[PDB]
Amino acid sequence: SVSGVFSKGRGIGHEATTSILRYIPRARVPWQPSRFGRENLTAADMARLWSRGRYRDGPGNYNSGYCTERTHVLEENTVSIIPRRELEKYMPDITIGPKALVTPVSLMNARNGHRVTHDLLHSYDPHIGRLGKPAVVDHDNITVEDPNRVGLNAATLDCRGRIYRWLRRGPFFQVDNYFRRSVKLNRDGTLPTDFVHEAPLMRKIIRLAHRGHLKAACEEYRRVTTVPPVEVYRALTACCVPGAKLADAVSIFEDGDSKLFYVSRD
Amino acid sequence: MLSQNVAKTTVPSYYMIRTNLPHRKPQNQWEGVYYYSGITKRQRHLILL
Amino acid sequence: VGYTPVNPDTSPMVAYSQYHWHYNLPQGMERPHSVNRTFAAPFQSNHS
Amino acid sequence: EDGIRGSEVTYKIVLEGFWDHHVMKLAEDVCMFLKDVGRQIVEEKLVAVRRLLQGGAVDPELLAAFNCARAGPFGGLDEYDKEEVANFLRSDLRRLEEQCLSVINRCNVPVPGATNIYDPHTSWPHVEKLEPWVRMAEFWTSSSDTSFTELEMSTAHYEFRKFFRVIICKLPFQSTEFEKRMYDIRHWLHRQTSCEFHTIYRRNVIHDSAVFPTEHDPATPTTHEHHRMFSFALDWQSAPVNRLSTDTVHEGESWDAVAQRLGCSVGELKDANAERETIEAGVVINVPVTATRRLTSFGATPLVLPLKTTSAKDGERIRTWEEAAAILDCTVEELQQCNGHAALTYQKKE
Amino acid sequence: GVHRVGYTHPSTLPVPCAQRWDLRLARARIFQEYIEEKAPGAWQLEDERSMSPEFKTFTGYPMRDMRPGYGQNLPDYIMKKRLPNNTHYELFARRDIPNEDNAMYGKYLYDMTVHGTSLPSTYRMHKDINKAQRNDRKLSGNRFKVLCSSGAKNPPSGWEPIPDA
Amino acid sequence: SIANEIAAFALRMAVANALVKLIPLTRIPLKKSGLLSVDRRRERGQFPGYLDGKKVKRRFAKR
Amino acid sequence: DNLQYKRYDWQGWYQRMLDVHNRNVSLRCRICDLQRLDGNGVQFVDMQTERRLRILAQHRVGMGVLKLDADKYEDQADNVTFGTTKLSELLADARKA
Amino acid sequence: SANIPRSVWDPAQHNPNWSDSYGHDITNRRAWPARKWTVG
Amino acid sequence: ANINVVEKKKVPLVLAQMDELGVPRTHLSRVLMDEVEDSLRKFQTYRSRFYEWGRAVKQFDFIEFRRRNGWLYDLHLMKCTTKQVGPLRDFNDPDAVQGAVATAEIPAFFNERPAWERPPLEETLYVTTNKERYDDVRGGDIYYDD
Amino acid sequence: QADRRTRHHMMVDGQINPREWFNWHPKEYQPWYFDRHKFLYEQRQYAQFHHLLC
Amino acid sequence: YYWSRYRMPTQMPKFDGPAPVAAPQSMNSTKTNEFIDPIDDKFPMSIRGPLVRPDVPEDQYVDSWYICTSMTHHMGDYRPWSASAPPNAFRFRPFNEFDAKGREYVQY
Amino acid sequence: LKIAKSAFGFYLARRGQRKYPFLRRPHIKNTHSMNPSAPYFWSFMTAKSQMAFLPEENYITGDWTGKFFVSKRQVYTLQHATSGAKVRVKSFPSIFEFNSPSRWNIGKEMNTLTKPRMDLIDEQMLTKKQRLDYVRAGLLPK
Amino acid sequence: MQQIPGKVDQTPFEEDQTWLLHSIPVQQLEMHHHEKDLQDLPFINHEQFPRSLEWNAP
Amino acid sequence: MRHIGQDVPKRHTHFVLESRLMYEKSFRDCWLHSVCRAISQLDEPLSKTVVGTHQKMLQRKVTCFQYNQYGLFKTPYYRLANVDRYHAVQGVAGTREWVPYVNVSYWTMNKMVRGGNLLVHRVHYTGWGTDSHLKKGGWEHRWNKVLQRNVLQYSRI
Amino acid sequence: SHRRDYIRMGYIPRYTPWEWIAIQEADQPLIAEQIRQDNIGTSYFFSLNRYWRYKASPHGYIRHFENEVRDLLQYVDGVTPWKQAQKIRTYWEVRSHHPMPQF
RNA sequence: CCAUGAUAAGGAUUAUAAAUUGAAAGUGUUAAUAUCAUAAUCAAAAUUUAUUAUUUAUAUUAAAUAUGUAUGUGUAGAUAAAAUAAGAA
Ligand SMILES: [Mg+2]
Ligand SMILES: [Mg+2]
Repeated sequence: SVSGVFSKGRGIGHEATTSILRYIPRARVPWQPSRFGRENLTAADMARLWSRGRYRDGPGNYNSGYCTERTHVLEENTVSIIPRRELEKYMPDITIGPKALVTPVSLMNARNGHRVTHDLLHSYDPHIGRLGKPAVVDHDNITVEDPNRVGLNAATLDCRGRIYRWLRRGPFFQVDNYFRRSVKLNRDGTLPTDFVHEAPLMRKIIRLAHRGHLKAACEEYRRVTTVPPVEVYRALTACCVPGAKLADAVSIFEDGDSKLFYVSRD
Repeated sequence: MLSQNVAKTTVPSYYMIRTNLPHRKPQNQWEGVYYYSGITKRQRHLILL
Repeated sequence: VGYTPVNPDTSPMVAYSQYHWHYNLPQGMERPHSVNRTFAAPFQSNHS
Repeated sequence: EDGIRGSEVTYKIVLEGFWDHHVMKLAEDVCMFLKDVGRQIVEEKLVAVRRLLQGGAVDPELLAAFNCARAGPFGGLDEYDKEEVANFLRSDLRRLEEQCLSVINRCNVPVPGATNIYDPHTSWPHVEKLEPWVRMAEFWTSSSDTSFTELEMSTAHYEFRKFFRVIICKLPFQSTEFEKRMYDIRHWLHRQTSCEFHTIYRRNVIHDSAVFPTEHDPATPTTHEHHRMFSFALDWQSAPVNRLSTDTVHEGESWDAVAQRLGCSVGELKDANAERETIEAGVVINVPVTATRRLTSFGATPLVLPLKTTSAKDGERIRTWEEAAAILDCTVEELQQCNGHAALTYQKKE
Repeated sequence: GVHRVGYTHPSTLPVPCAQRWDLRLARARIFQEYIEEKAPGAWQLEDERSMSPEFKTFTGYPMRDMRPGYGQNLPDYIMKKRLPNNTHYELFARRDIPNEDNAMYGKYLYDMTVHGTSLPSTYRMHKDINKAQRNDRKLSGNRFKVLCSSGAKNPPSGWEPIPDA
Repeated sequence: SIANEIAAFALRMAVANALVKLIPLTRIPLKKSGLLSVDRRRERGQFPGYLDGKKVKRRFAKR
Repeated sequence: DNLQYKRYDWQGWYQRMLDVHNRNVSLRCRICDLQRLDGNGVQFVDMQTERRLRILAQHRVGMGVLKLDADKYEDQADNVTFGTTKLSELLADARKA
Repeated sequence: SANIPRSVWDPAQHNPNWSDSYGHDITNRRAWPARKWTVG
Repeated sequence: ANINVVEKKKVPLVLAQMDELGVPRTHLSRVLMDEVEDSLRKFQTYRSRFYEWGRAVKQFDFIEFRRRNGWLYDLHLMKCTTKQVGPLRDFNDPDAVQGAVATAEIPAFFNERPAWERPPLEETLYVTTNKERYDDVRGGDIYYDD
Repeated sequence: QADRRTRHHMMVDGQINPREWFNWHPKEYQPWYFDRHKFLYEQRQYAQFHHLLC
Repeated sequence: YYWSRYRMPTQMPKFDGPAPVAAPQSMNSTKTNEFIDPIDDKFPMSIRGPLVRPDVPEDQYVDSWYICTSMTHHMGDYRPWSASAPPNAFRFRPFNEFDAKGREYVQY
Repeated sequence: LKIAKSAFGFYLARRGQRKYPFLRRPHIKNTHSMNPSAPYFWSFMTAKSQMAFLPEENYITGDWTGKFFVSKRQVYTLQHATSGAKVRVKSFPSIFEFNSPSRWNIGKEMNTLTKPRMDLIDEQMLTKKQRLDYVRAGLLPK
Repeated sequence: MQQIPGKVDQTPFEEDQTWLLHSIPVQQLEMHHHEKDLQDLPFINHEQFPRSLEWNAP
Repeated sequence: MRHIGQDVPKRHTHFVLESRLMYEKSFRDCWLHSVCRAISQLDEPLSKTVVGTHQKMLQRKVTCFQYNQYGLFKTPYYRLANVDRYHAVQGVAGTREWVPYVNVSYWTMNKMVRGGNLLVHRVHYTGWGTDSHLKKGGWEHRWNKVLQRNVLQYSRI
Repeated sequence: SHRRDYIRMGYIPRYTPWEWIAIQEADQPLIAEQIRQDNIGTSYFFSLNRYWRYKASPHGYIRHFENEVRDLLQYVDGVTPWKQAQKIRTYWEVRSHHPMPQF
């Protein structure tokens, strides 16, 4: 007498809060009190639901190549899959691996706000790709499988309000959220300014500004992903002094003010 | 409790489906955009002090 | 009539009805609105 | 130019309705409004101008700005006395009064029986018509799975229309306040009517012979080849090119040896560098921006590091990377970028 | 006929002057311009239709270029090409969607602020109200279907459904 | 090419109206001879329903 | 937009759309005002400077007026910058006469 | 300047050539007798 | 509403002029800088904020702030107008049946029963609530004044 | 499984079933706060008197 | 409610009584137009004129949406041709010298 | 549609014999994809340039468990013959297989080596009426 | 027409035969315009905004 | 899902949402894709600096890269299905069963105009219209005029 | 305000009254970027190269994208082993093995 | 998958002047009857369906991939369209 879609489900948040919390009545949606969302799905069920819902390229469909079934039936005729190792013999294998799915931050405005070339859209906001936890995008680890479930899936359960949410986004959404989720003032009162991976760049900018190449230094300034230290701006404006260029000095300082946390107020 | 909280909907029924009566007010063109301009009691206090 | 409600801004049959302004009337502004001037709301961002 | 034909700042407001008479009547309203706001502003500028004309001082700064030329039209540095400069100022202000009066007078023509706002002589601002936007939608009014013929015979033509009146105001000066009232007219705009703002104003631009110098063509020419597809992204920099304003003095040099090197007068070199009374070997100096011989960043001749007798690390040959990365003041990774041979053979440069 | 294009450097002339090709190159530096080297000189064709006051279709500009083989796949076509970003395709992308007000705001938000509550779609509401009215005469034409079966199949420790006839 | 009888008709009408503006009494003979008269005739508007786009309805077959 | 797209979520991207649709900045100047005494006493733009100017910028000249349309960037600020750059650059070359 | 122009409310700036609202529209819809003369 | 507040809108223009003239804005009485800062916070905004200032969330939150301080009166979504004004009767005809061509919401102080017709101060001496009939009404008005 | 308490019912036991969301005057959904901890006469059951408070 | 707007402000006229004079009423085979006025179309054109609507400059007319007919954009009011042109304009005209084409080419 | 040959038979109307704008018909079915040309052999239904690279589908793009059929636009390569591996294409009824390798295939698409409309007609998929009609056309014997 | 100096080139043909007997192809597939491709066909005329067709950028 | 508690009368309305993502995807991938093609197919020397063997190298490298993108949206626009945001009827764009400015099907268009919902104007069914350009040259000429005011009145810099 | 016939007896203002303009105007804020004041000069070197979040972004046609192109080249060449791209074949290269490649 | 509504096609006697040769009687998708099931295009695909104007002999495949078949005395039966800037009595 009981027909369900899934056999079992799980809770969003754990014992410490729940065991006490249950004593306070929560107001459920009046028309549809019982909520079963995609955050309530189990491991298997979620895996399956994230496979389906992407037309061809998506892992769920059988000929996408990510199919783990060893046999598939086309109209009463059973077909046995060809293993990839054998598929390689007549069809050369070119795989760059993960890194070819990610463009640098530079291109992001050209790409309309994305670093990610994957099948699903990837939002840099917390709430669209949110499962139980807030979504975070690994720029190293991106796979076709998408373990973290951060991508925007077209057909999955509960996708609708998310898709709407995406189409409702502000003009700078992608860019702004990428910028604020990373790059924030330290709990100490210390600037984010010092980061290992970007340091040689800042060294190059300063060293270039000191020999008086302003344009070169700026062309490298463009490539900077993180807030540059005060020394950078000191070097750039000090380079700006001899040739009398005022406008460029002012725009430098104006770039450091209120945009970048006032690194340039010094 | 608050008397200006007053039902914006008519009782749920088939009149909603079988009639061309719209479900919301149409946007008012000359209504400004609500934006935040103002201070707290706390802030006024701070300034005066 | 349907399960999809007429959006009253686009639909002339709403707009131009007897309960709103027809296009042959003189199209001016009905009443002024000072909202932000009367009562003003202080700024609290949801983000810190 | 005089009268109607000329102005300092021109605003065009493009009003768009769904119904013609809508936008027409709208144009009349907005027009009357800008007639009154217009009269107000232009009147005020007029009383200001009249005061200015009655008398006043001259800037030290304006005076200075008249006297800056190496040589004026009579072939010597010219002395404009404050009298003359005030005379120029006065001429232009007289012109401004002419134009103010023009506008104000036009504002006062359009009385109720006599109002005609299309002709630009009769009223300020005036109004041009703009051709209406008309899109014809053509489509099947039948739902039939059965026959093409029947779908075709059922075809309706309907249209979307959009109607445009354009409002022209030419003004003798630029007031921020006029712009404010004008951008504000979008808030009391009529029902279902929107608008555009076209502003055309006059603005001083500045051409430097410093940053965009006028030079002879290169003694090597540029072929068609420098122009292929993606030659824009590869073979060219974005102008202006970077010229050094800073230069190091070589050993046996004197003021005019350096000046003859940089392509400028001795005086100039002394003034850009005014801080220094003498220039020793190995000192950094300010190139006067009018110098002819100024150098471009990174001349086309590659700096080369020979192995040779090096540091005291050997006194024989240079070995490890970061040694040279210290010699040339760069990160080791750049040096590895440039030399593809010396990277692939080994790191000890065997 | 078929000839070799030729260029006389200004140093060679018995008066120096600026050659027109030189200027062409100056221009091509300034506004960056792809010089198409394989451009046949025999193919200059004004487009008769739109460029001659004689035809009713006259725009005064070269509307199309007349090359029969021109196609979207060619690299040059891609270099002068307009990108779909911020064109009408986008405006369609965002404002054409099944329930229009879901472009204006989150539905839950609007409802929760205006009414105290979230409201069903009208269709859902039809389903429901009919459920009520017809459960109140007949019964057991029905079926119990849900998202998750584990709630009905093991019910909690209390929960003794009222027997019915 | 505007050479064809319809365009010629138009041309005639044009010249005639001019002539009347220039020599007022000349308007009486012209009018009687039906020069000044304007005929209103048009090609039928284009339309998808017809085969050729103008006058010809599509083929009909008994069921 | 004062009408529909005025006040809700879509207001942002519509507004932005319109601003990026309008990013064109037109930059004009007559060639009569380019002929003036420069600060060194030379005439800034003379006959041959204008000939070289006119051949340099082809259709970018009409009715004795130079008009540069800068569309390159999404915003009007950067297009005034880009436009002024191309203008001073074009004058730089045309002055070679 | 002032938000509402002085030319609106100040009687020293009053415009004597202006007419009242009703007068013009009353004299506008007048259709005068078209038999002014005998014979035509 | 109080009109003259528009003059404060003049300020962010004047300020800009101060920059062009080289008058430092930081020499101003602390008093006036507070006053003017408040003026700015009234009318000035940037491109940045302006792209985002119509988010539905922000609008509805403003509505909510108004709800907690109990001023819902002027808001659009949050008011429901009830009372209709009836037509005027002509002695030229009772026979004529008038009907509505157009409808607009306007404040009641345009047409409301003249001070000498109505009972004395109604705010103080009479407690009046406009409310809905609970019963089904076959004809007449579904809102009555209690 | 399902019963008169879970099922959709217009009327349970000859009277209007309160368990149905759509059986209420929608005004009831409009938000309110808890009174009880505040003074006796602020409480909403005395509402008609509120204009008279002190 | 949101529907509180759409109540009837006044009482609608009842339908008390018979068909109006010369209404379409339909016997055995009768082709019937509710739309066409019975009396005034049957009137001969030579008397009434080809006119459907008052003869006035068409800027006062707008083609209605959803109705096939035209309306006055100032409802019910009319200005005669004499108020479009200047006082005493021959064949009411901007100016008396020439027609449209004449004005234009003279100007040229 | 009359008979539902797929999912879409429920959704779609035929609308008589109806004309579409040039080279746009909703459902691409290339009946002409194999259409013998001796002189045009390299230019017909193939790469508009000989200097182009093979399509995406001639290469393994990512880590694959494996596939059932390779797409029909994958060009036949010498390795397709030599390696002696399963080469499958999705055709109807089920799948076509390149079983009997030849060098005459090389450098064409299997879009070109697979006959879309077969002359072999099963009578088991036909209604009795349909079989009658095919007999009218002088296709099926009777 | 300007051309790259030192390149071997042809001049527009005066003799009809030279046109007709050359290897110049005819348009065969669908035709493409780099700008006009975005507003798709003549029959589908895509417009983002309803600006007057006459409208003049200032 | 599985037809339980469904909100919309027509399920396939959802497809419209999906369609939108398609277009969104293109915005993200378009520029990328096109560059990757242009650099790929280009025979002439790429530039003065990049020539010969370096050029072939880079070309193949780029096409290798473009290929490695999984999910990149390469599908030409005219191959996407147009669907009604209302009743989810579909049409082939460039035919009389789809209406371009409202972006709806013939069916919906009819339904929406006849009962007044969309505001349009009737015109004589057999003509060119009220409009001048279409009256002149037909579909093609108005098309051209569109090209002209979007592009050609600007002298680019 | 004093006019008691306003919408009721049929008087609808043809010109929107001064008071109302003053109010509508008083309600919305004025954008600061609309003031248009430049006394310095154009920033030739730095301005277009400024920090990536707030950057000047190219738009429309690909030419304008010059900077980005450079990056997309560099990046790609860095991530793409020639070992892999070796395998990508040209149509003629393949066809060389068909018994009759050339006619 | 049973589960009401609603717009097509279809020439047969209100005529010439300052003037329209396309109609309501309903053609898949739309709002109250529920009680078998996920069937939806994002490419490159399988002819049986009454309801469709194709290029007919000087020159003939280059860009999204684009049709290999039917020369047979303008030839059976039976069918199609039009009195509208055209020319019919
Ligand atoms: Mg689906
Ligand atoms: Mg029916």
